[PDB]
Amino acid sequence: RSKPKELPFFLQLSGEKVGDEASVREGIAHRRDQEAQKKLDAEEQMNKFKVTGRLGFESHFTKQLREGSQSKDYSSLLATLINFSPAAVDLEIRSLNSFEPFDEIVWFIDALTQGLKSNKNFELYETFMSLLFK
Amino acid sequence: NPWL
Amino acid sequence: VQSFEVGWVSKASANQRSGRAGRTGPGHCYRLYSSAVFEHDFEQFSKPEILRMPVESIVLQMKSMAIHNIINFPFPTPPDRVALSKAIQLLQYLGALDNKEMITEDGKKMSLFPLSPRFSKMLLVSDEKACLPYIVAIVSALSVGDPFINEFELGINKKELRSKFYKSRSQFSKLDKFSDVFRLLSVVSAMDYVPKEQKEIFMKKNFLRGKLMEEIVKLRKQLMYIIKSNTSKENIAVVIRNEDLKSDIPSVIQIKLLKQMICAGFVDHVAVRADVLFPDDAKITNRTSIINIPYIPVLATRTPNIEDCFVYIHPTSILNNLGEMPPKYMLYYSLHLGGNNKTRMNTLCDIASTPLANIARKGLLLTYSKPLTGQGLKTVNLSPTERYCYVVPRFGSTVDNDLKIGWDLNPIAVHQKKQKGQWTVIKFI
Amino acid sequence: QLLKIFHLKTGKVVRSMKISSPSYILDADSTSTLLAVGGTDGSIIVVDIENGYITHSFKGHGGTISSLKFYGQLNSKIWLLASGDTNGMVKVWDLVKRKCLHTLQEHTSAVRGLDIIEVPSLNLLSGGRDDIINLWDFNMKKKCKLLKTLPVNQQVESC
Amino acid sequence: YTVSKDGAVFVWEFTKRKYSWRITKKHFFYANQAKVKCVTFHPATRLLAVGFTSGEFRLYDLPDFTLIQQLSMGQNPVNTVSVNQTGEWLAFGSSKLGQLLVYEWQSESYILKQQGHFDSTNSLAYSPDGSRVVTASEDGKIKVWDITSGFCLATFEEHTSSVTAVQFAKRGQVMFSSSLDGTV
Amino acid sequence: VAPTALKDDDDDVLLDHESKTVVVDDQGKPRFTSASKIKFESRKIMVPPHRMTPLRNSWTKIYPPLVEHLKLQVRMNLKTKSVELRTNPKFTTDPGALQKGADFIKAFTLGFDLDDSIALLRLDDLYIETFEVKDVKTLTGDHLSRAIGRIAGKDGKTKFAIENATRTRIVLADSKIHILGGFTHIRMARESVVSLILGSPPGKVYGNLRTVASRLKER
Amino acid sequence: IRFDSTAKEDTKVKFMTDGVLLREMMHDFKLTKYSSIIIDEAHERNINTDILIGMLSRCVRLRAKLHKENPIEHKKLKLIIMSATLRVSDFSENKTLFPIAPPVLQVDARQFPVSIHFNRRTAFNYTDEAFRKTCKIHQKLPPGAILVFLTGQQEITH
Amino acid sequence: SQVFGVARIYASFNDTFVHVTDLSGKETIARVTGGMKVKADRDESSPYAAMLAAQDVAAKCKEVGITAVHVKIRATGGTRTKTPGPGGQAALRALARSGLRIGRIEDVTPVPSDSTRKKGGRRGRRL
Repeated sequence: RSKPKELPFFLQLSGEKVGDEASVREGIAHRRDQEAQKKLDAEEQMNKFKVTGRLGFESHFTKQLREGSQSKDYSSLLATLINFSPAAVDLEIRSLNSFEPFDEIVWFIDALTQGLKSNKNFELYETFMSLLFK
Repeated sequence: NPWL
Repeated sequence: VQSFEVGWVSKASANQRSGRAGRTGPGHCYRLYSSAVFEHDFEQFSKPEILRMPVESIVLQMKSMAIHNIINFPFPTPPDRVALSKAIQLLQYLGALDNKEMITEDGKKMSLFPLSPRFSKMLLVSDEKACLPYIVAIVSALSVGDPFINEFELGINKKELRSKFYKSRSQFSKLDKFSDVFRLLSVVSAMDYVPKEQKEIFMKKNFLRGKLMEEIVKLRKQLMYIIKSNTSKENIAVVIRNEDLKSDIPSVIQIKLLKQMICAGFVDHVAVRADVLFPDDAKITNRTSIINIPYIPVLATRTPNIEDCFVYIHPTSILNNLGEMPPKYMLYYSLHLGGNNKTRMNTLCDIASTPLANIARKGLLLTYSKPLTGQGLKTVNLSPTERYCYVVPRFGSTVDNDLKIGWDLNPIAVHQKKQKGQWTVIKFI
Repeated sequence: QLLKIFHLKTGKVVRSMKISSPSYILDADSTSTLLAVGGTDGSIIVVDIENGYITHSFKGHGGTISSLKFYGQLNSKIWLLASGDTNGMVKVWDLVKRKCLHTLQEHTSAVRGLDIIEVPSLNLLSGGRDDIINLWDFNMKKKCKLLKTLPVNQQVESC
Repeated sequence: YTVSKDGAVFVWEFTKRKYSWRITKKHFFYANQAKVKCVTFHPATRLLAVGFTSGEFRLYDLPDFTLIQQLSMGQNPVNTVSVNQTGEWLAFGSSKLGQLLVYEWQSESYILKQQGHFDSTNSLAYSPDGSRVVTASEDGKIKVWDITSGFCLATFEEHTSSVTAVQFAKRGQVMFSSSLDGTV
Repeated sequence: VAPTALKDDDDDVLLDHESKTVVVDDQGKPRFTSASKIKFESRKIMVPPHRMTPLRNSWTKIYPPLVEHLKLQVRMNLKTKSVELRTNPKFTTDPGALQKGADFIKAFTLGFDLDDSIALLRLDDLYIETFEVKDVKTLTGDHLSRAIGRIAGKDGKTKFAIENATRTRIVLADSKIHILGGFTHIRMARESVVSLILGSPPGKVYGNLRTVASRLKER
Repeated sequence: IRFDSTAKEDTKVKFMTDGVLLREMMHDFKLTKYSSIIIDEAHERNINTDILIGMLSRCVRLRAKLHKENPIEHKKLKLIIMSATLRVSDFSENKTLFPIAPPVLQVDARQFPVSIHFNRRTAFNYTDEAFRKTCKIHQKLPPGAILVFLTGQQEITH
Repeated sequence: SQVFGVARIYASFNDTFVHVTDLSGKETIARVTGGMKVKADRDESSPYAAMLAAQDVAAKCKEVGITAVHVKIRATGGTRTKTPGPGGQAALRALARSGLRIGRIEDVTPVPSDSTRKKGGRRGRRL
């Protein structure tokens, strides 16, 4: 809802508009082009922006998620989830990898399971699980 | 030659 | 590399061959080689062919055999289990083998090629932008060896011969300035244009072995016959053309295309500067010669002491005697363990960061991270399964696994489409 | 003006190609691997059926091609292609050397029948719509002599 | 960097012709008729936010003059503009319709988006619980406001003329309004 | 420094003679090497003397579309006063450039405006229909003149209702009538034109033009 | 002689290479169509035969297990190996090929003694002295078929 | 190497004839009309019918040996119009598309110096 409000020198024209009604009687009678243009607009997008800064392989969240499973203590993980903005949380949960053995998905469930046991931040801990299923 |  | 050569037969095989001379009736067995030679230069029972083929070639044939596991295989004679596992990861790194050990579409082709899997990768990618005449020329040189004679071996270092040697070593690399295989390519190609009558003089001027090039010249025609066989459906119809053997000078674009050819077959034997991966960890400066500058392979294991991982460049390599700071990523045919103080590296050519990721997209070594959120770093999502975005790739070992030691490649745009819950790399944009 | 090769077991068109001019003369060798295409422009295209490409594209005839004959044996190199146009001209083209060996013009009407056999020396039998048949002997060397001309009293559609 | 009302941005650098300020680079905003109304700059992130008289704004990355984004704020002039300390939030203001917007250009999301009544409010009504209050103006538009947040939840444009009175039912799910258009 | 002062490049280039001999495959089959990997036509049109000056001043807009888009080679012969076109085998790609160019120059030759003629290059399915008033009715003297006036109308309005209604253009070259348009559309124009020649008043026909015009619009 | 080529259904004995077994066996792991497999020339111990002897050792287990379930429903497979040399013991000792050694059978052929001869010097251009030596064989020795060994095919025709 | 035919085009109000013959005109090579290629009488004269007929002869022309043709278009002539109708041009257009080389184009419509009275009468016709 927050999204903002929005020839050839040889045309290829035939049929009734051109007066060739005979072809119509005898039975002789572009989404892909739009679907083709959409890559071009996308292919331009990567060309309009060419940032070349060096960035870390692993983000702060997934680092603590890996560390939390290793130490079986997601308290550092749970703390930074609460601090994250709503936009950050949704990109965070969506980005969570979906390939077998599904370790990080398991790790996220364990983190929330520990969070509920603390009986703190319940409405927050409930809602990340909702986004996890979503 | 060109390589030389 | 594995090659087919004329070689002395075993005693028993020779004895059997004597037998059928007498099998019909008492017969006289004649041997061109003498009896005293017969005892010495013949082995008593011909050594098993399973030992003769490369262990990596055993796996690739076995992967052409779609065998579930090399250890589940029943076998008369053992290669060790670990090497059979090293071959699997070796082939996987080349892109021949999938993460599921299934033989890729290109994986099948390298099996068809009689050549080694590492060299067979050269053969597949050799035919790119009319660079086929070179990759055979490099491959022929690599297998035969180095025709060059070192300064230390000659004993010139008399001072006037040192200058001509320097000029001779200079004119090799006018083709490529940071690469040691391409300078050699210029030489093996240069002698082709050279007349036969005057060849011995150039071959004296450049200190080149008389007999080693003729094999290379004879070897390239055979290897071009093999590639023109395999690449085209008409694998017998194609005939070797001397004009095909004839090659024209490359463009700077072709050189870069050639550089990634060099890395395709040797993707494991690639090393970054140890200082680049760990800046300020080991003191390095321009005063320290390139012998002193260390390097560390991505595939190499991390060691408790950094210097153990460190490997160093050869003096005979041009990149040592240029006097300039070498490129970040360097790539070698083989690691020469000689020298306790420093381990000698013979490096082919210098591979850039993103083009190194190009050999990585074919291979399984690349590990791609998640999309990033930042200024102008948003991701295009055309359909629910495909997306375009920038991803930082980590070559070989990841950050999480610290057993190995790898280097991180800079982020570059990529198309990602979801398969099985993970987004494969469709193409780098 | 499109050549289509169809594999019977697979039930699929394996290869698709385009010819310069319409072809109504189409011949296959006994070994079932080569296919000769005779177009109205006088061009002859030889196609490998198994691999789907043009082996030879030979352009010597002036009139439209009317007769094409393949001569070949398994495990040999005496393979030859005999082509006849509507001008009564016959040419025995060589596949191995990729050149024309012999040229014949004795026929006046269109040549519709061609045939080559080994003489234990190769014998060519050319027949056209002029109600005659010509018997020729030849070899790989520059030898081509007319043995007999037989009046058959009928328009030779095939011989 | 100096910006003019015409829509020209001049880049000034000290250089040798001994050393003096000179215009090394010139950028021009090719707005068809819109005139620059307000400009701000964030040195840390190099963001240029320009509000125009036509009621649109453009975001740029200097000195490359790369148009990060262009959106239209309306037909009324963008009177004022400000940048966050971090540089990720952009606050915009137009005086004619009482307009205050906050934009997160990083995620292309709206932090704050609220309008006040163009005319005086003629009536108000609380929800039965008091959580929300509804306001009516001489324009003829009703607006729903949340007491805790203090922000406009919804606006209604169905009444043609001034809405005279607004009231809730006891239950509170339903609201009723009367207007000088002749309808309830 | 200013007085107010404080106090690898990754390359973007990424990869993605006949032998006179033969080889035998295991099956015994032949096996050879691969072989080595728009005609010139001319059209002539005669331009009448009354169209020479219209050609000359308008020619600056005639050869560009013919030479650039249709890739035709253009000359007009001052000795024969003819425009003659040809296909360039090395450049011409559409086989139909030539006659389409020939059909174009005929339309201007007949008397049509240059922009109306560009429709012929512009499309493929525009045709020219021609006929006569004596073909309709043997009108002579002032009767013939009045008929031509009836088609024209005062200030030429009558034929312009024809042109807008049926989406065609009509050239009144004395008793020569030419109608340019689509096949169905030109027949619609012709039926009205023959009606005026036979004596129908223009006002009644303008009503019939009204009826047909909507039928074109809905369809 | 070929993978793709197929024998007539009527043939009941089949000749082919060790490589062809691999692909035919690749098409069918059971090999119920083959009641027995005959291994020739084990003494070379060629790798493309060594790969074959492995899988055939895997398949014979299945046919043994299939036979154990029901002899009639599933056909048992026999494994027969020829070796010119008597050293099949290395095959026998391997556990992967099988748990327990099967009987090994030996046939001795009536073979006449071979008198052994050697030249005094080995010759580099071995093709040429062999030709002169072959000519000397005909000159002095009585009629008898001559068997020769050259490594290179082009040398043989030369 | 270039054998020349003669493509005679007769474009009438209600039908179009595509006629190809030798240079003499004595021997007919191939004949097709709009009636051949259409299912309704009203479309015999349609340009679509002309193109199909022209393509049919041209494929036949390449059979016989003919590679070029000289075009002599004509209308009904006589007491009727002297100019070929759109079917005639469309037939000319298709022949170019078939690939047959066009040698020379001429209009050979019968033009009477003197004509018998037309069938229309005094009032006229073609209402």
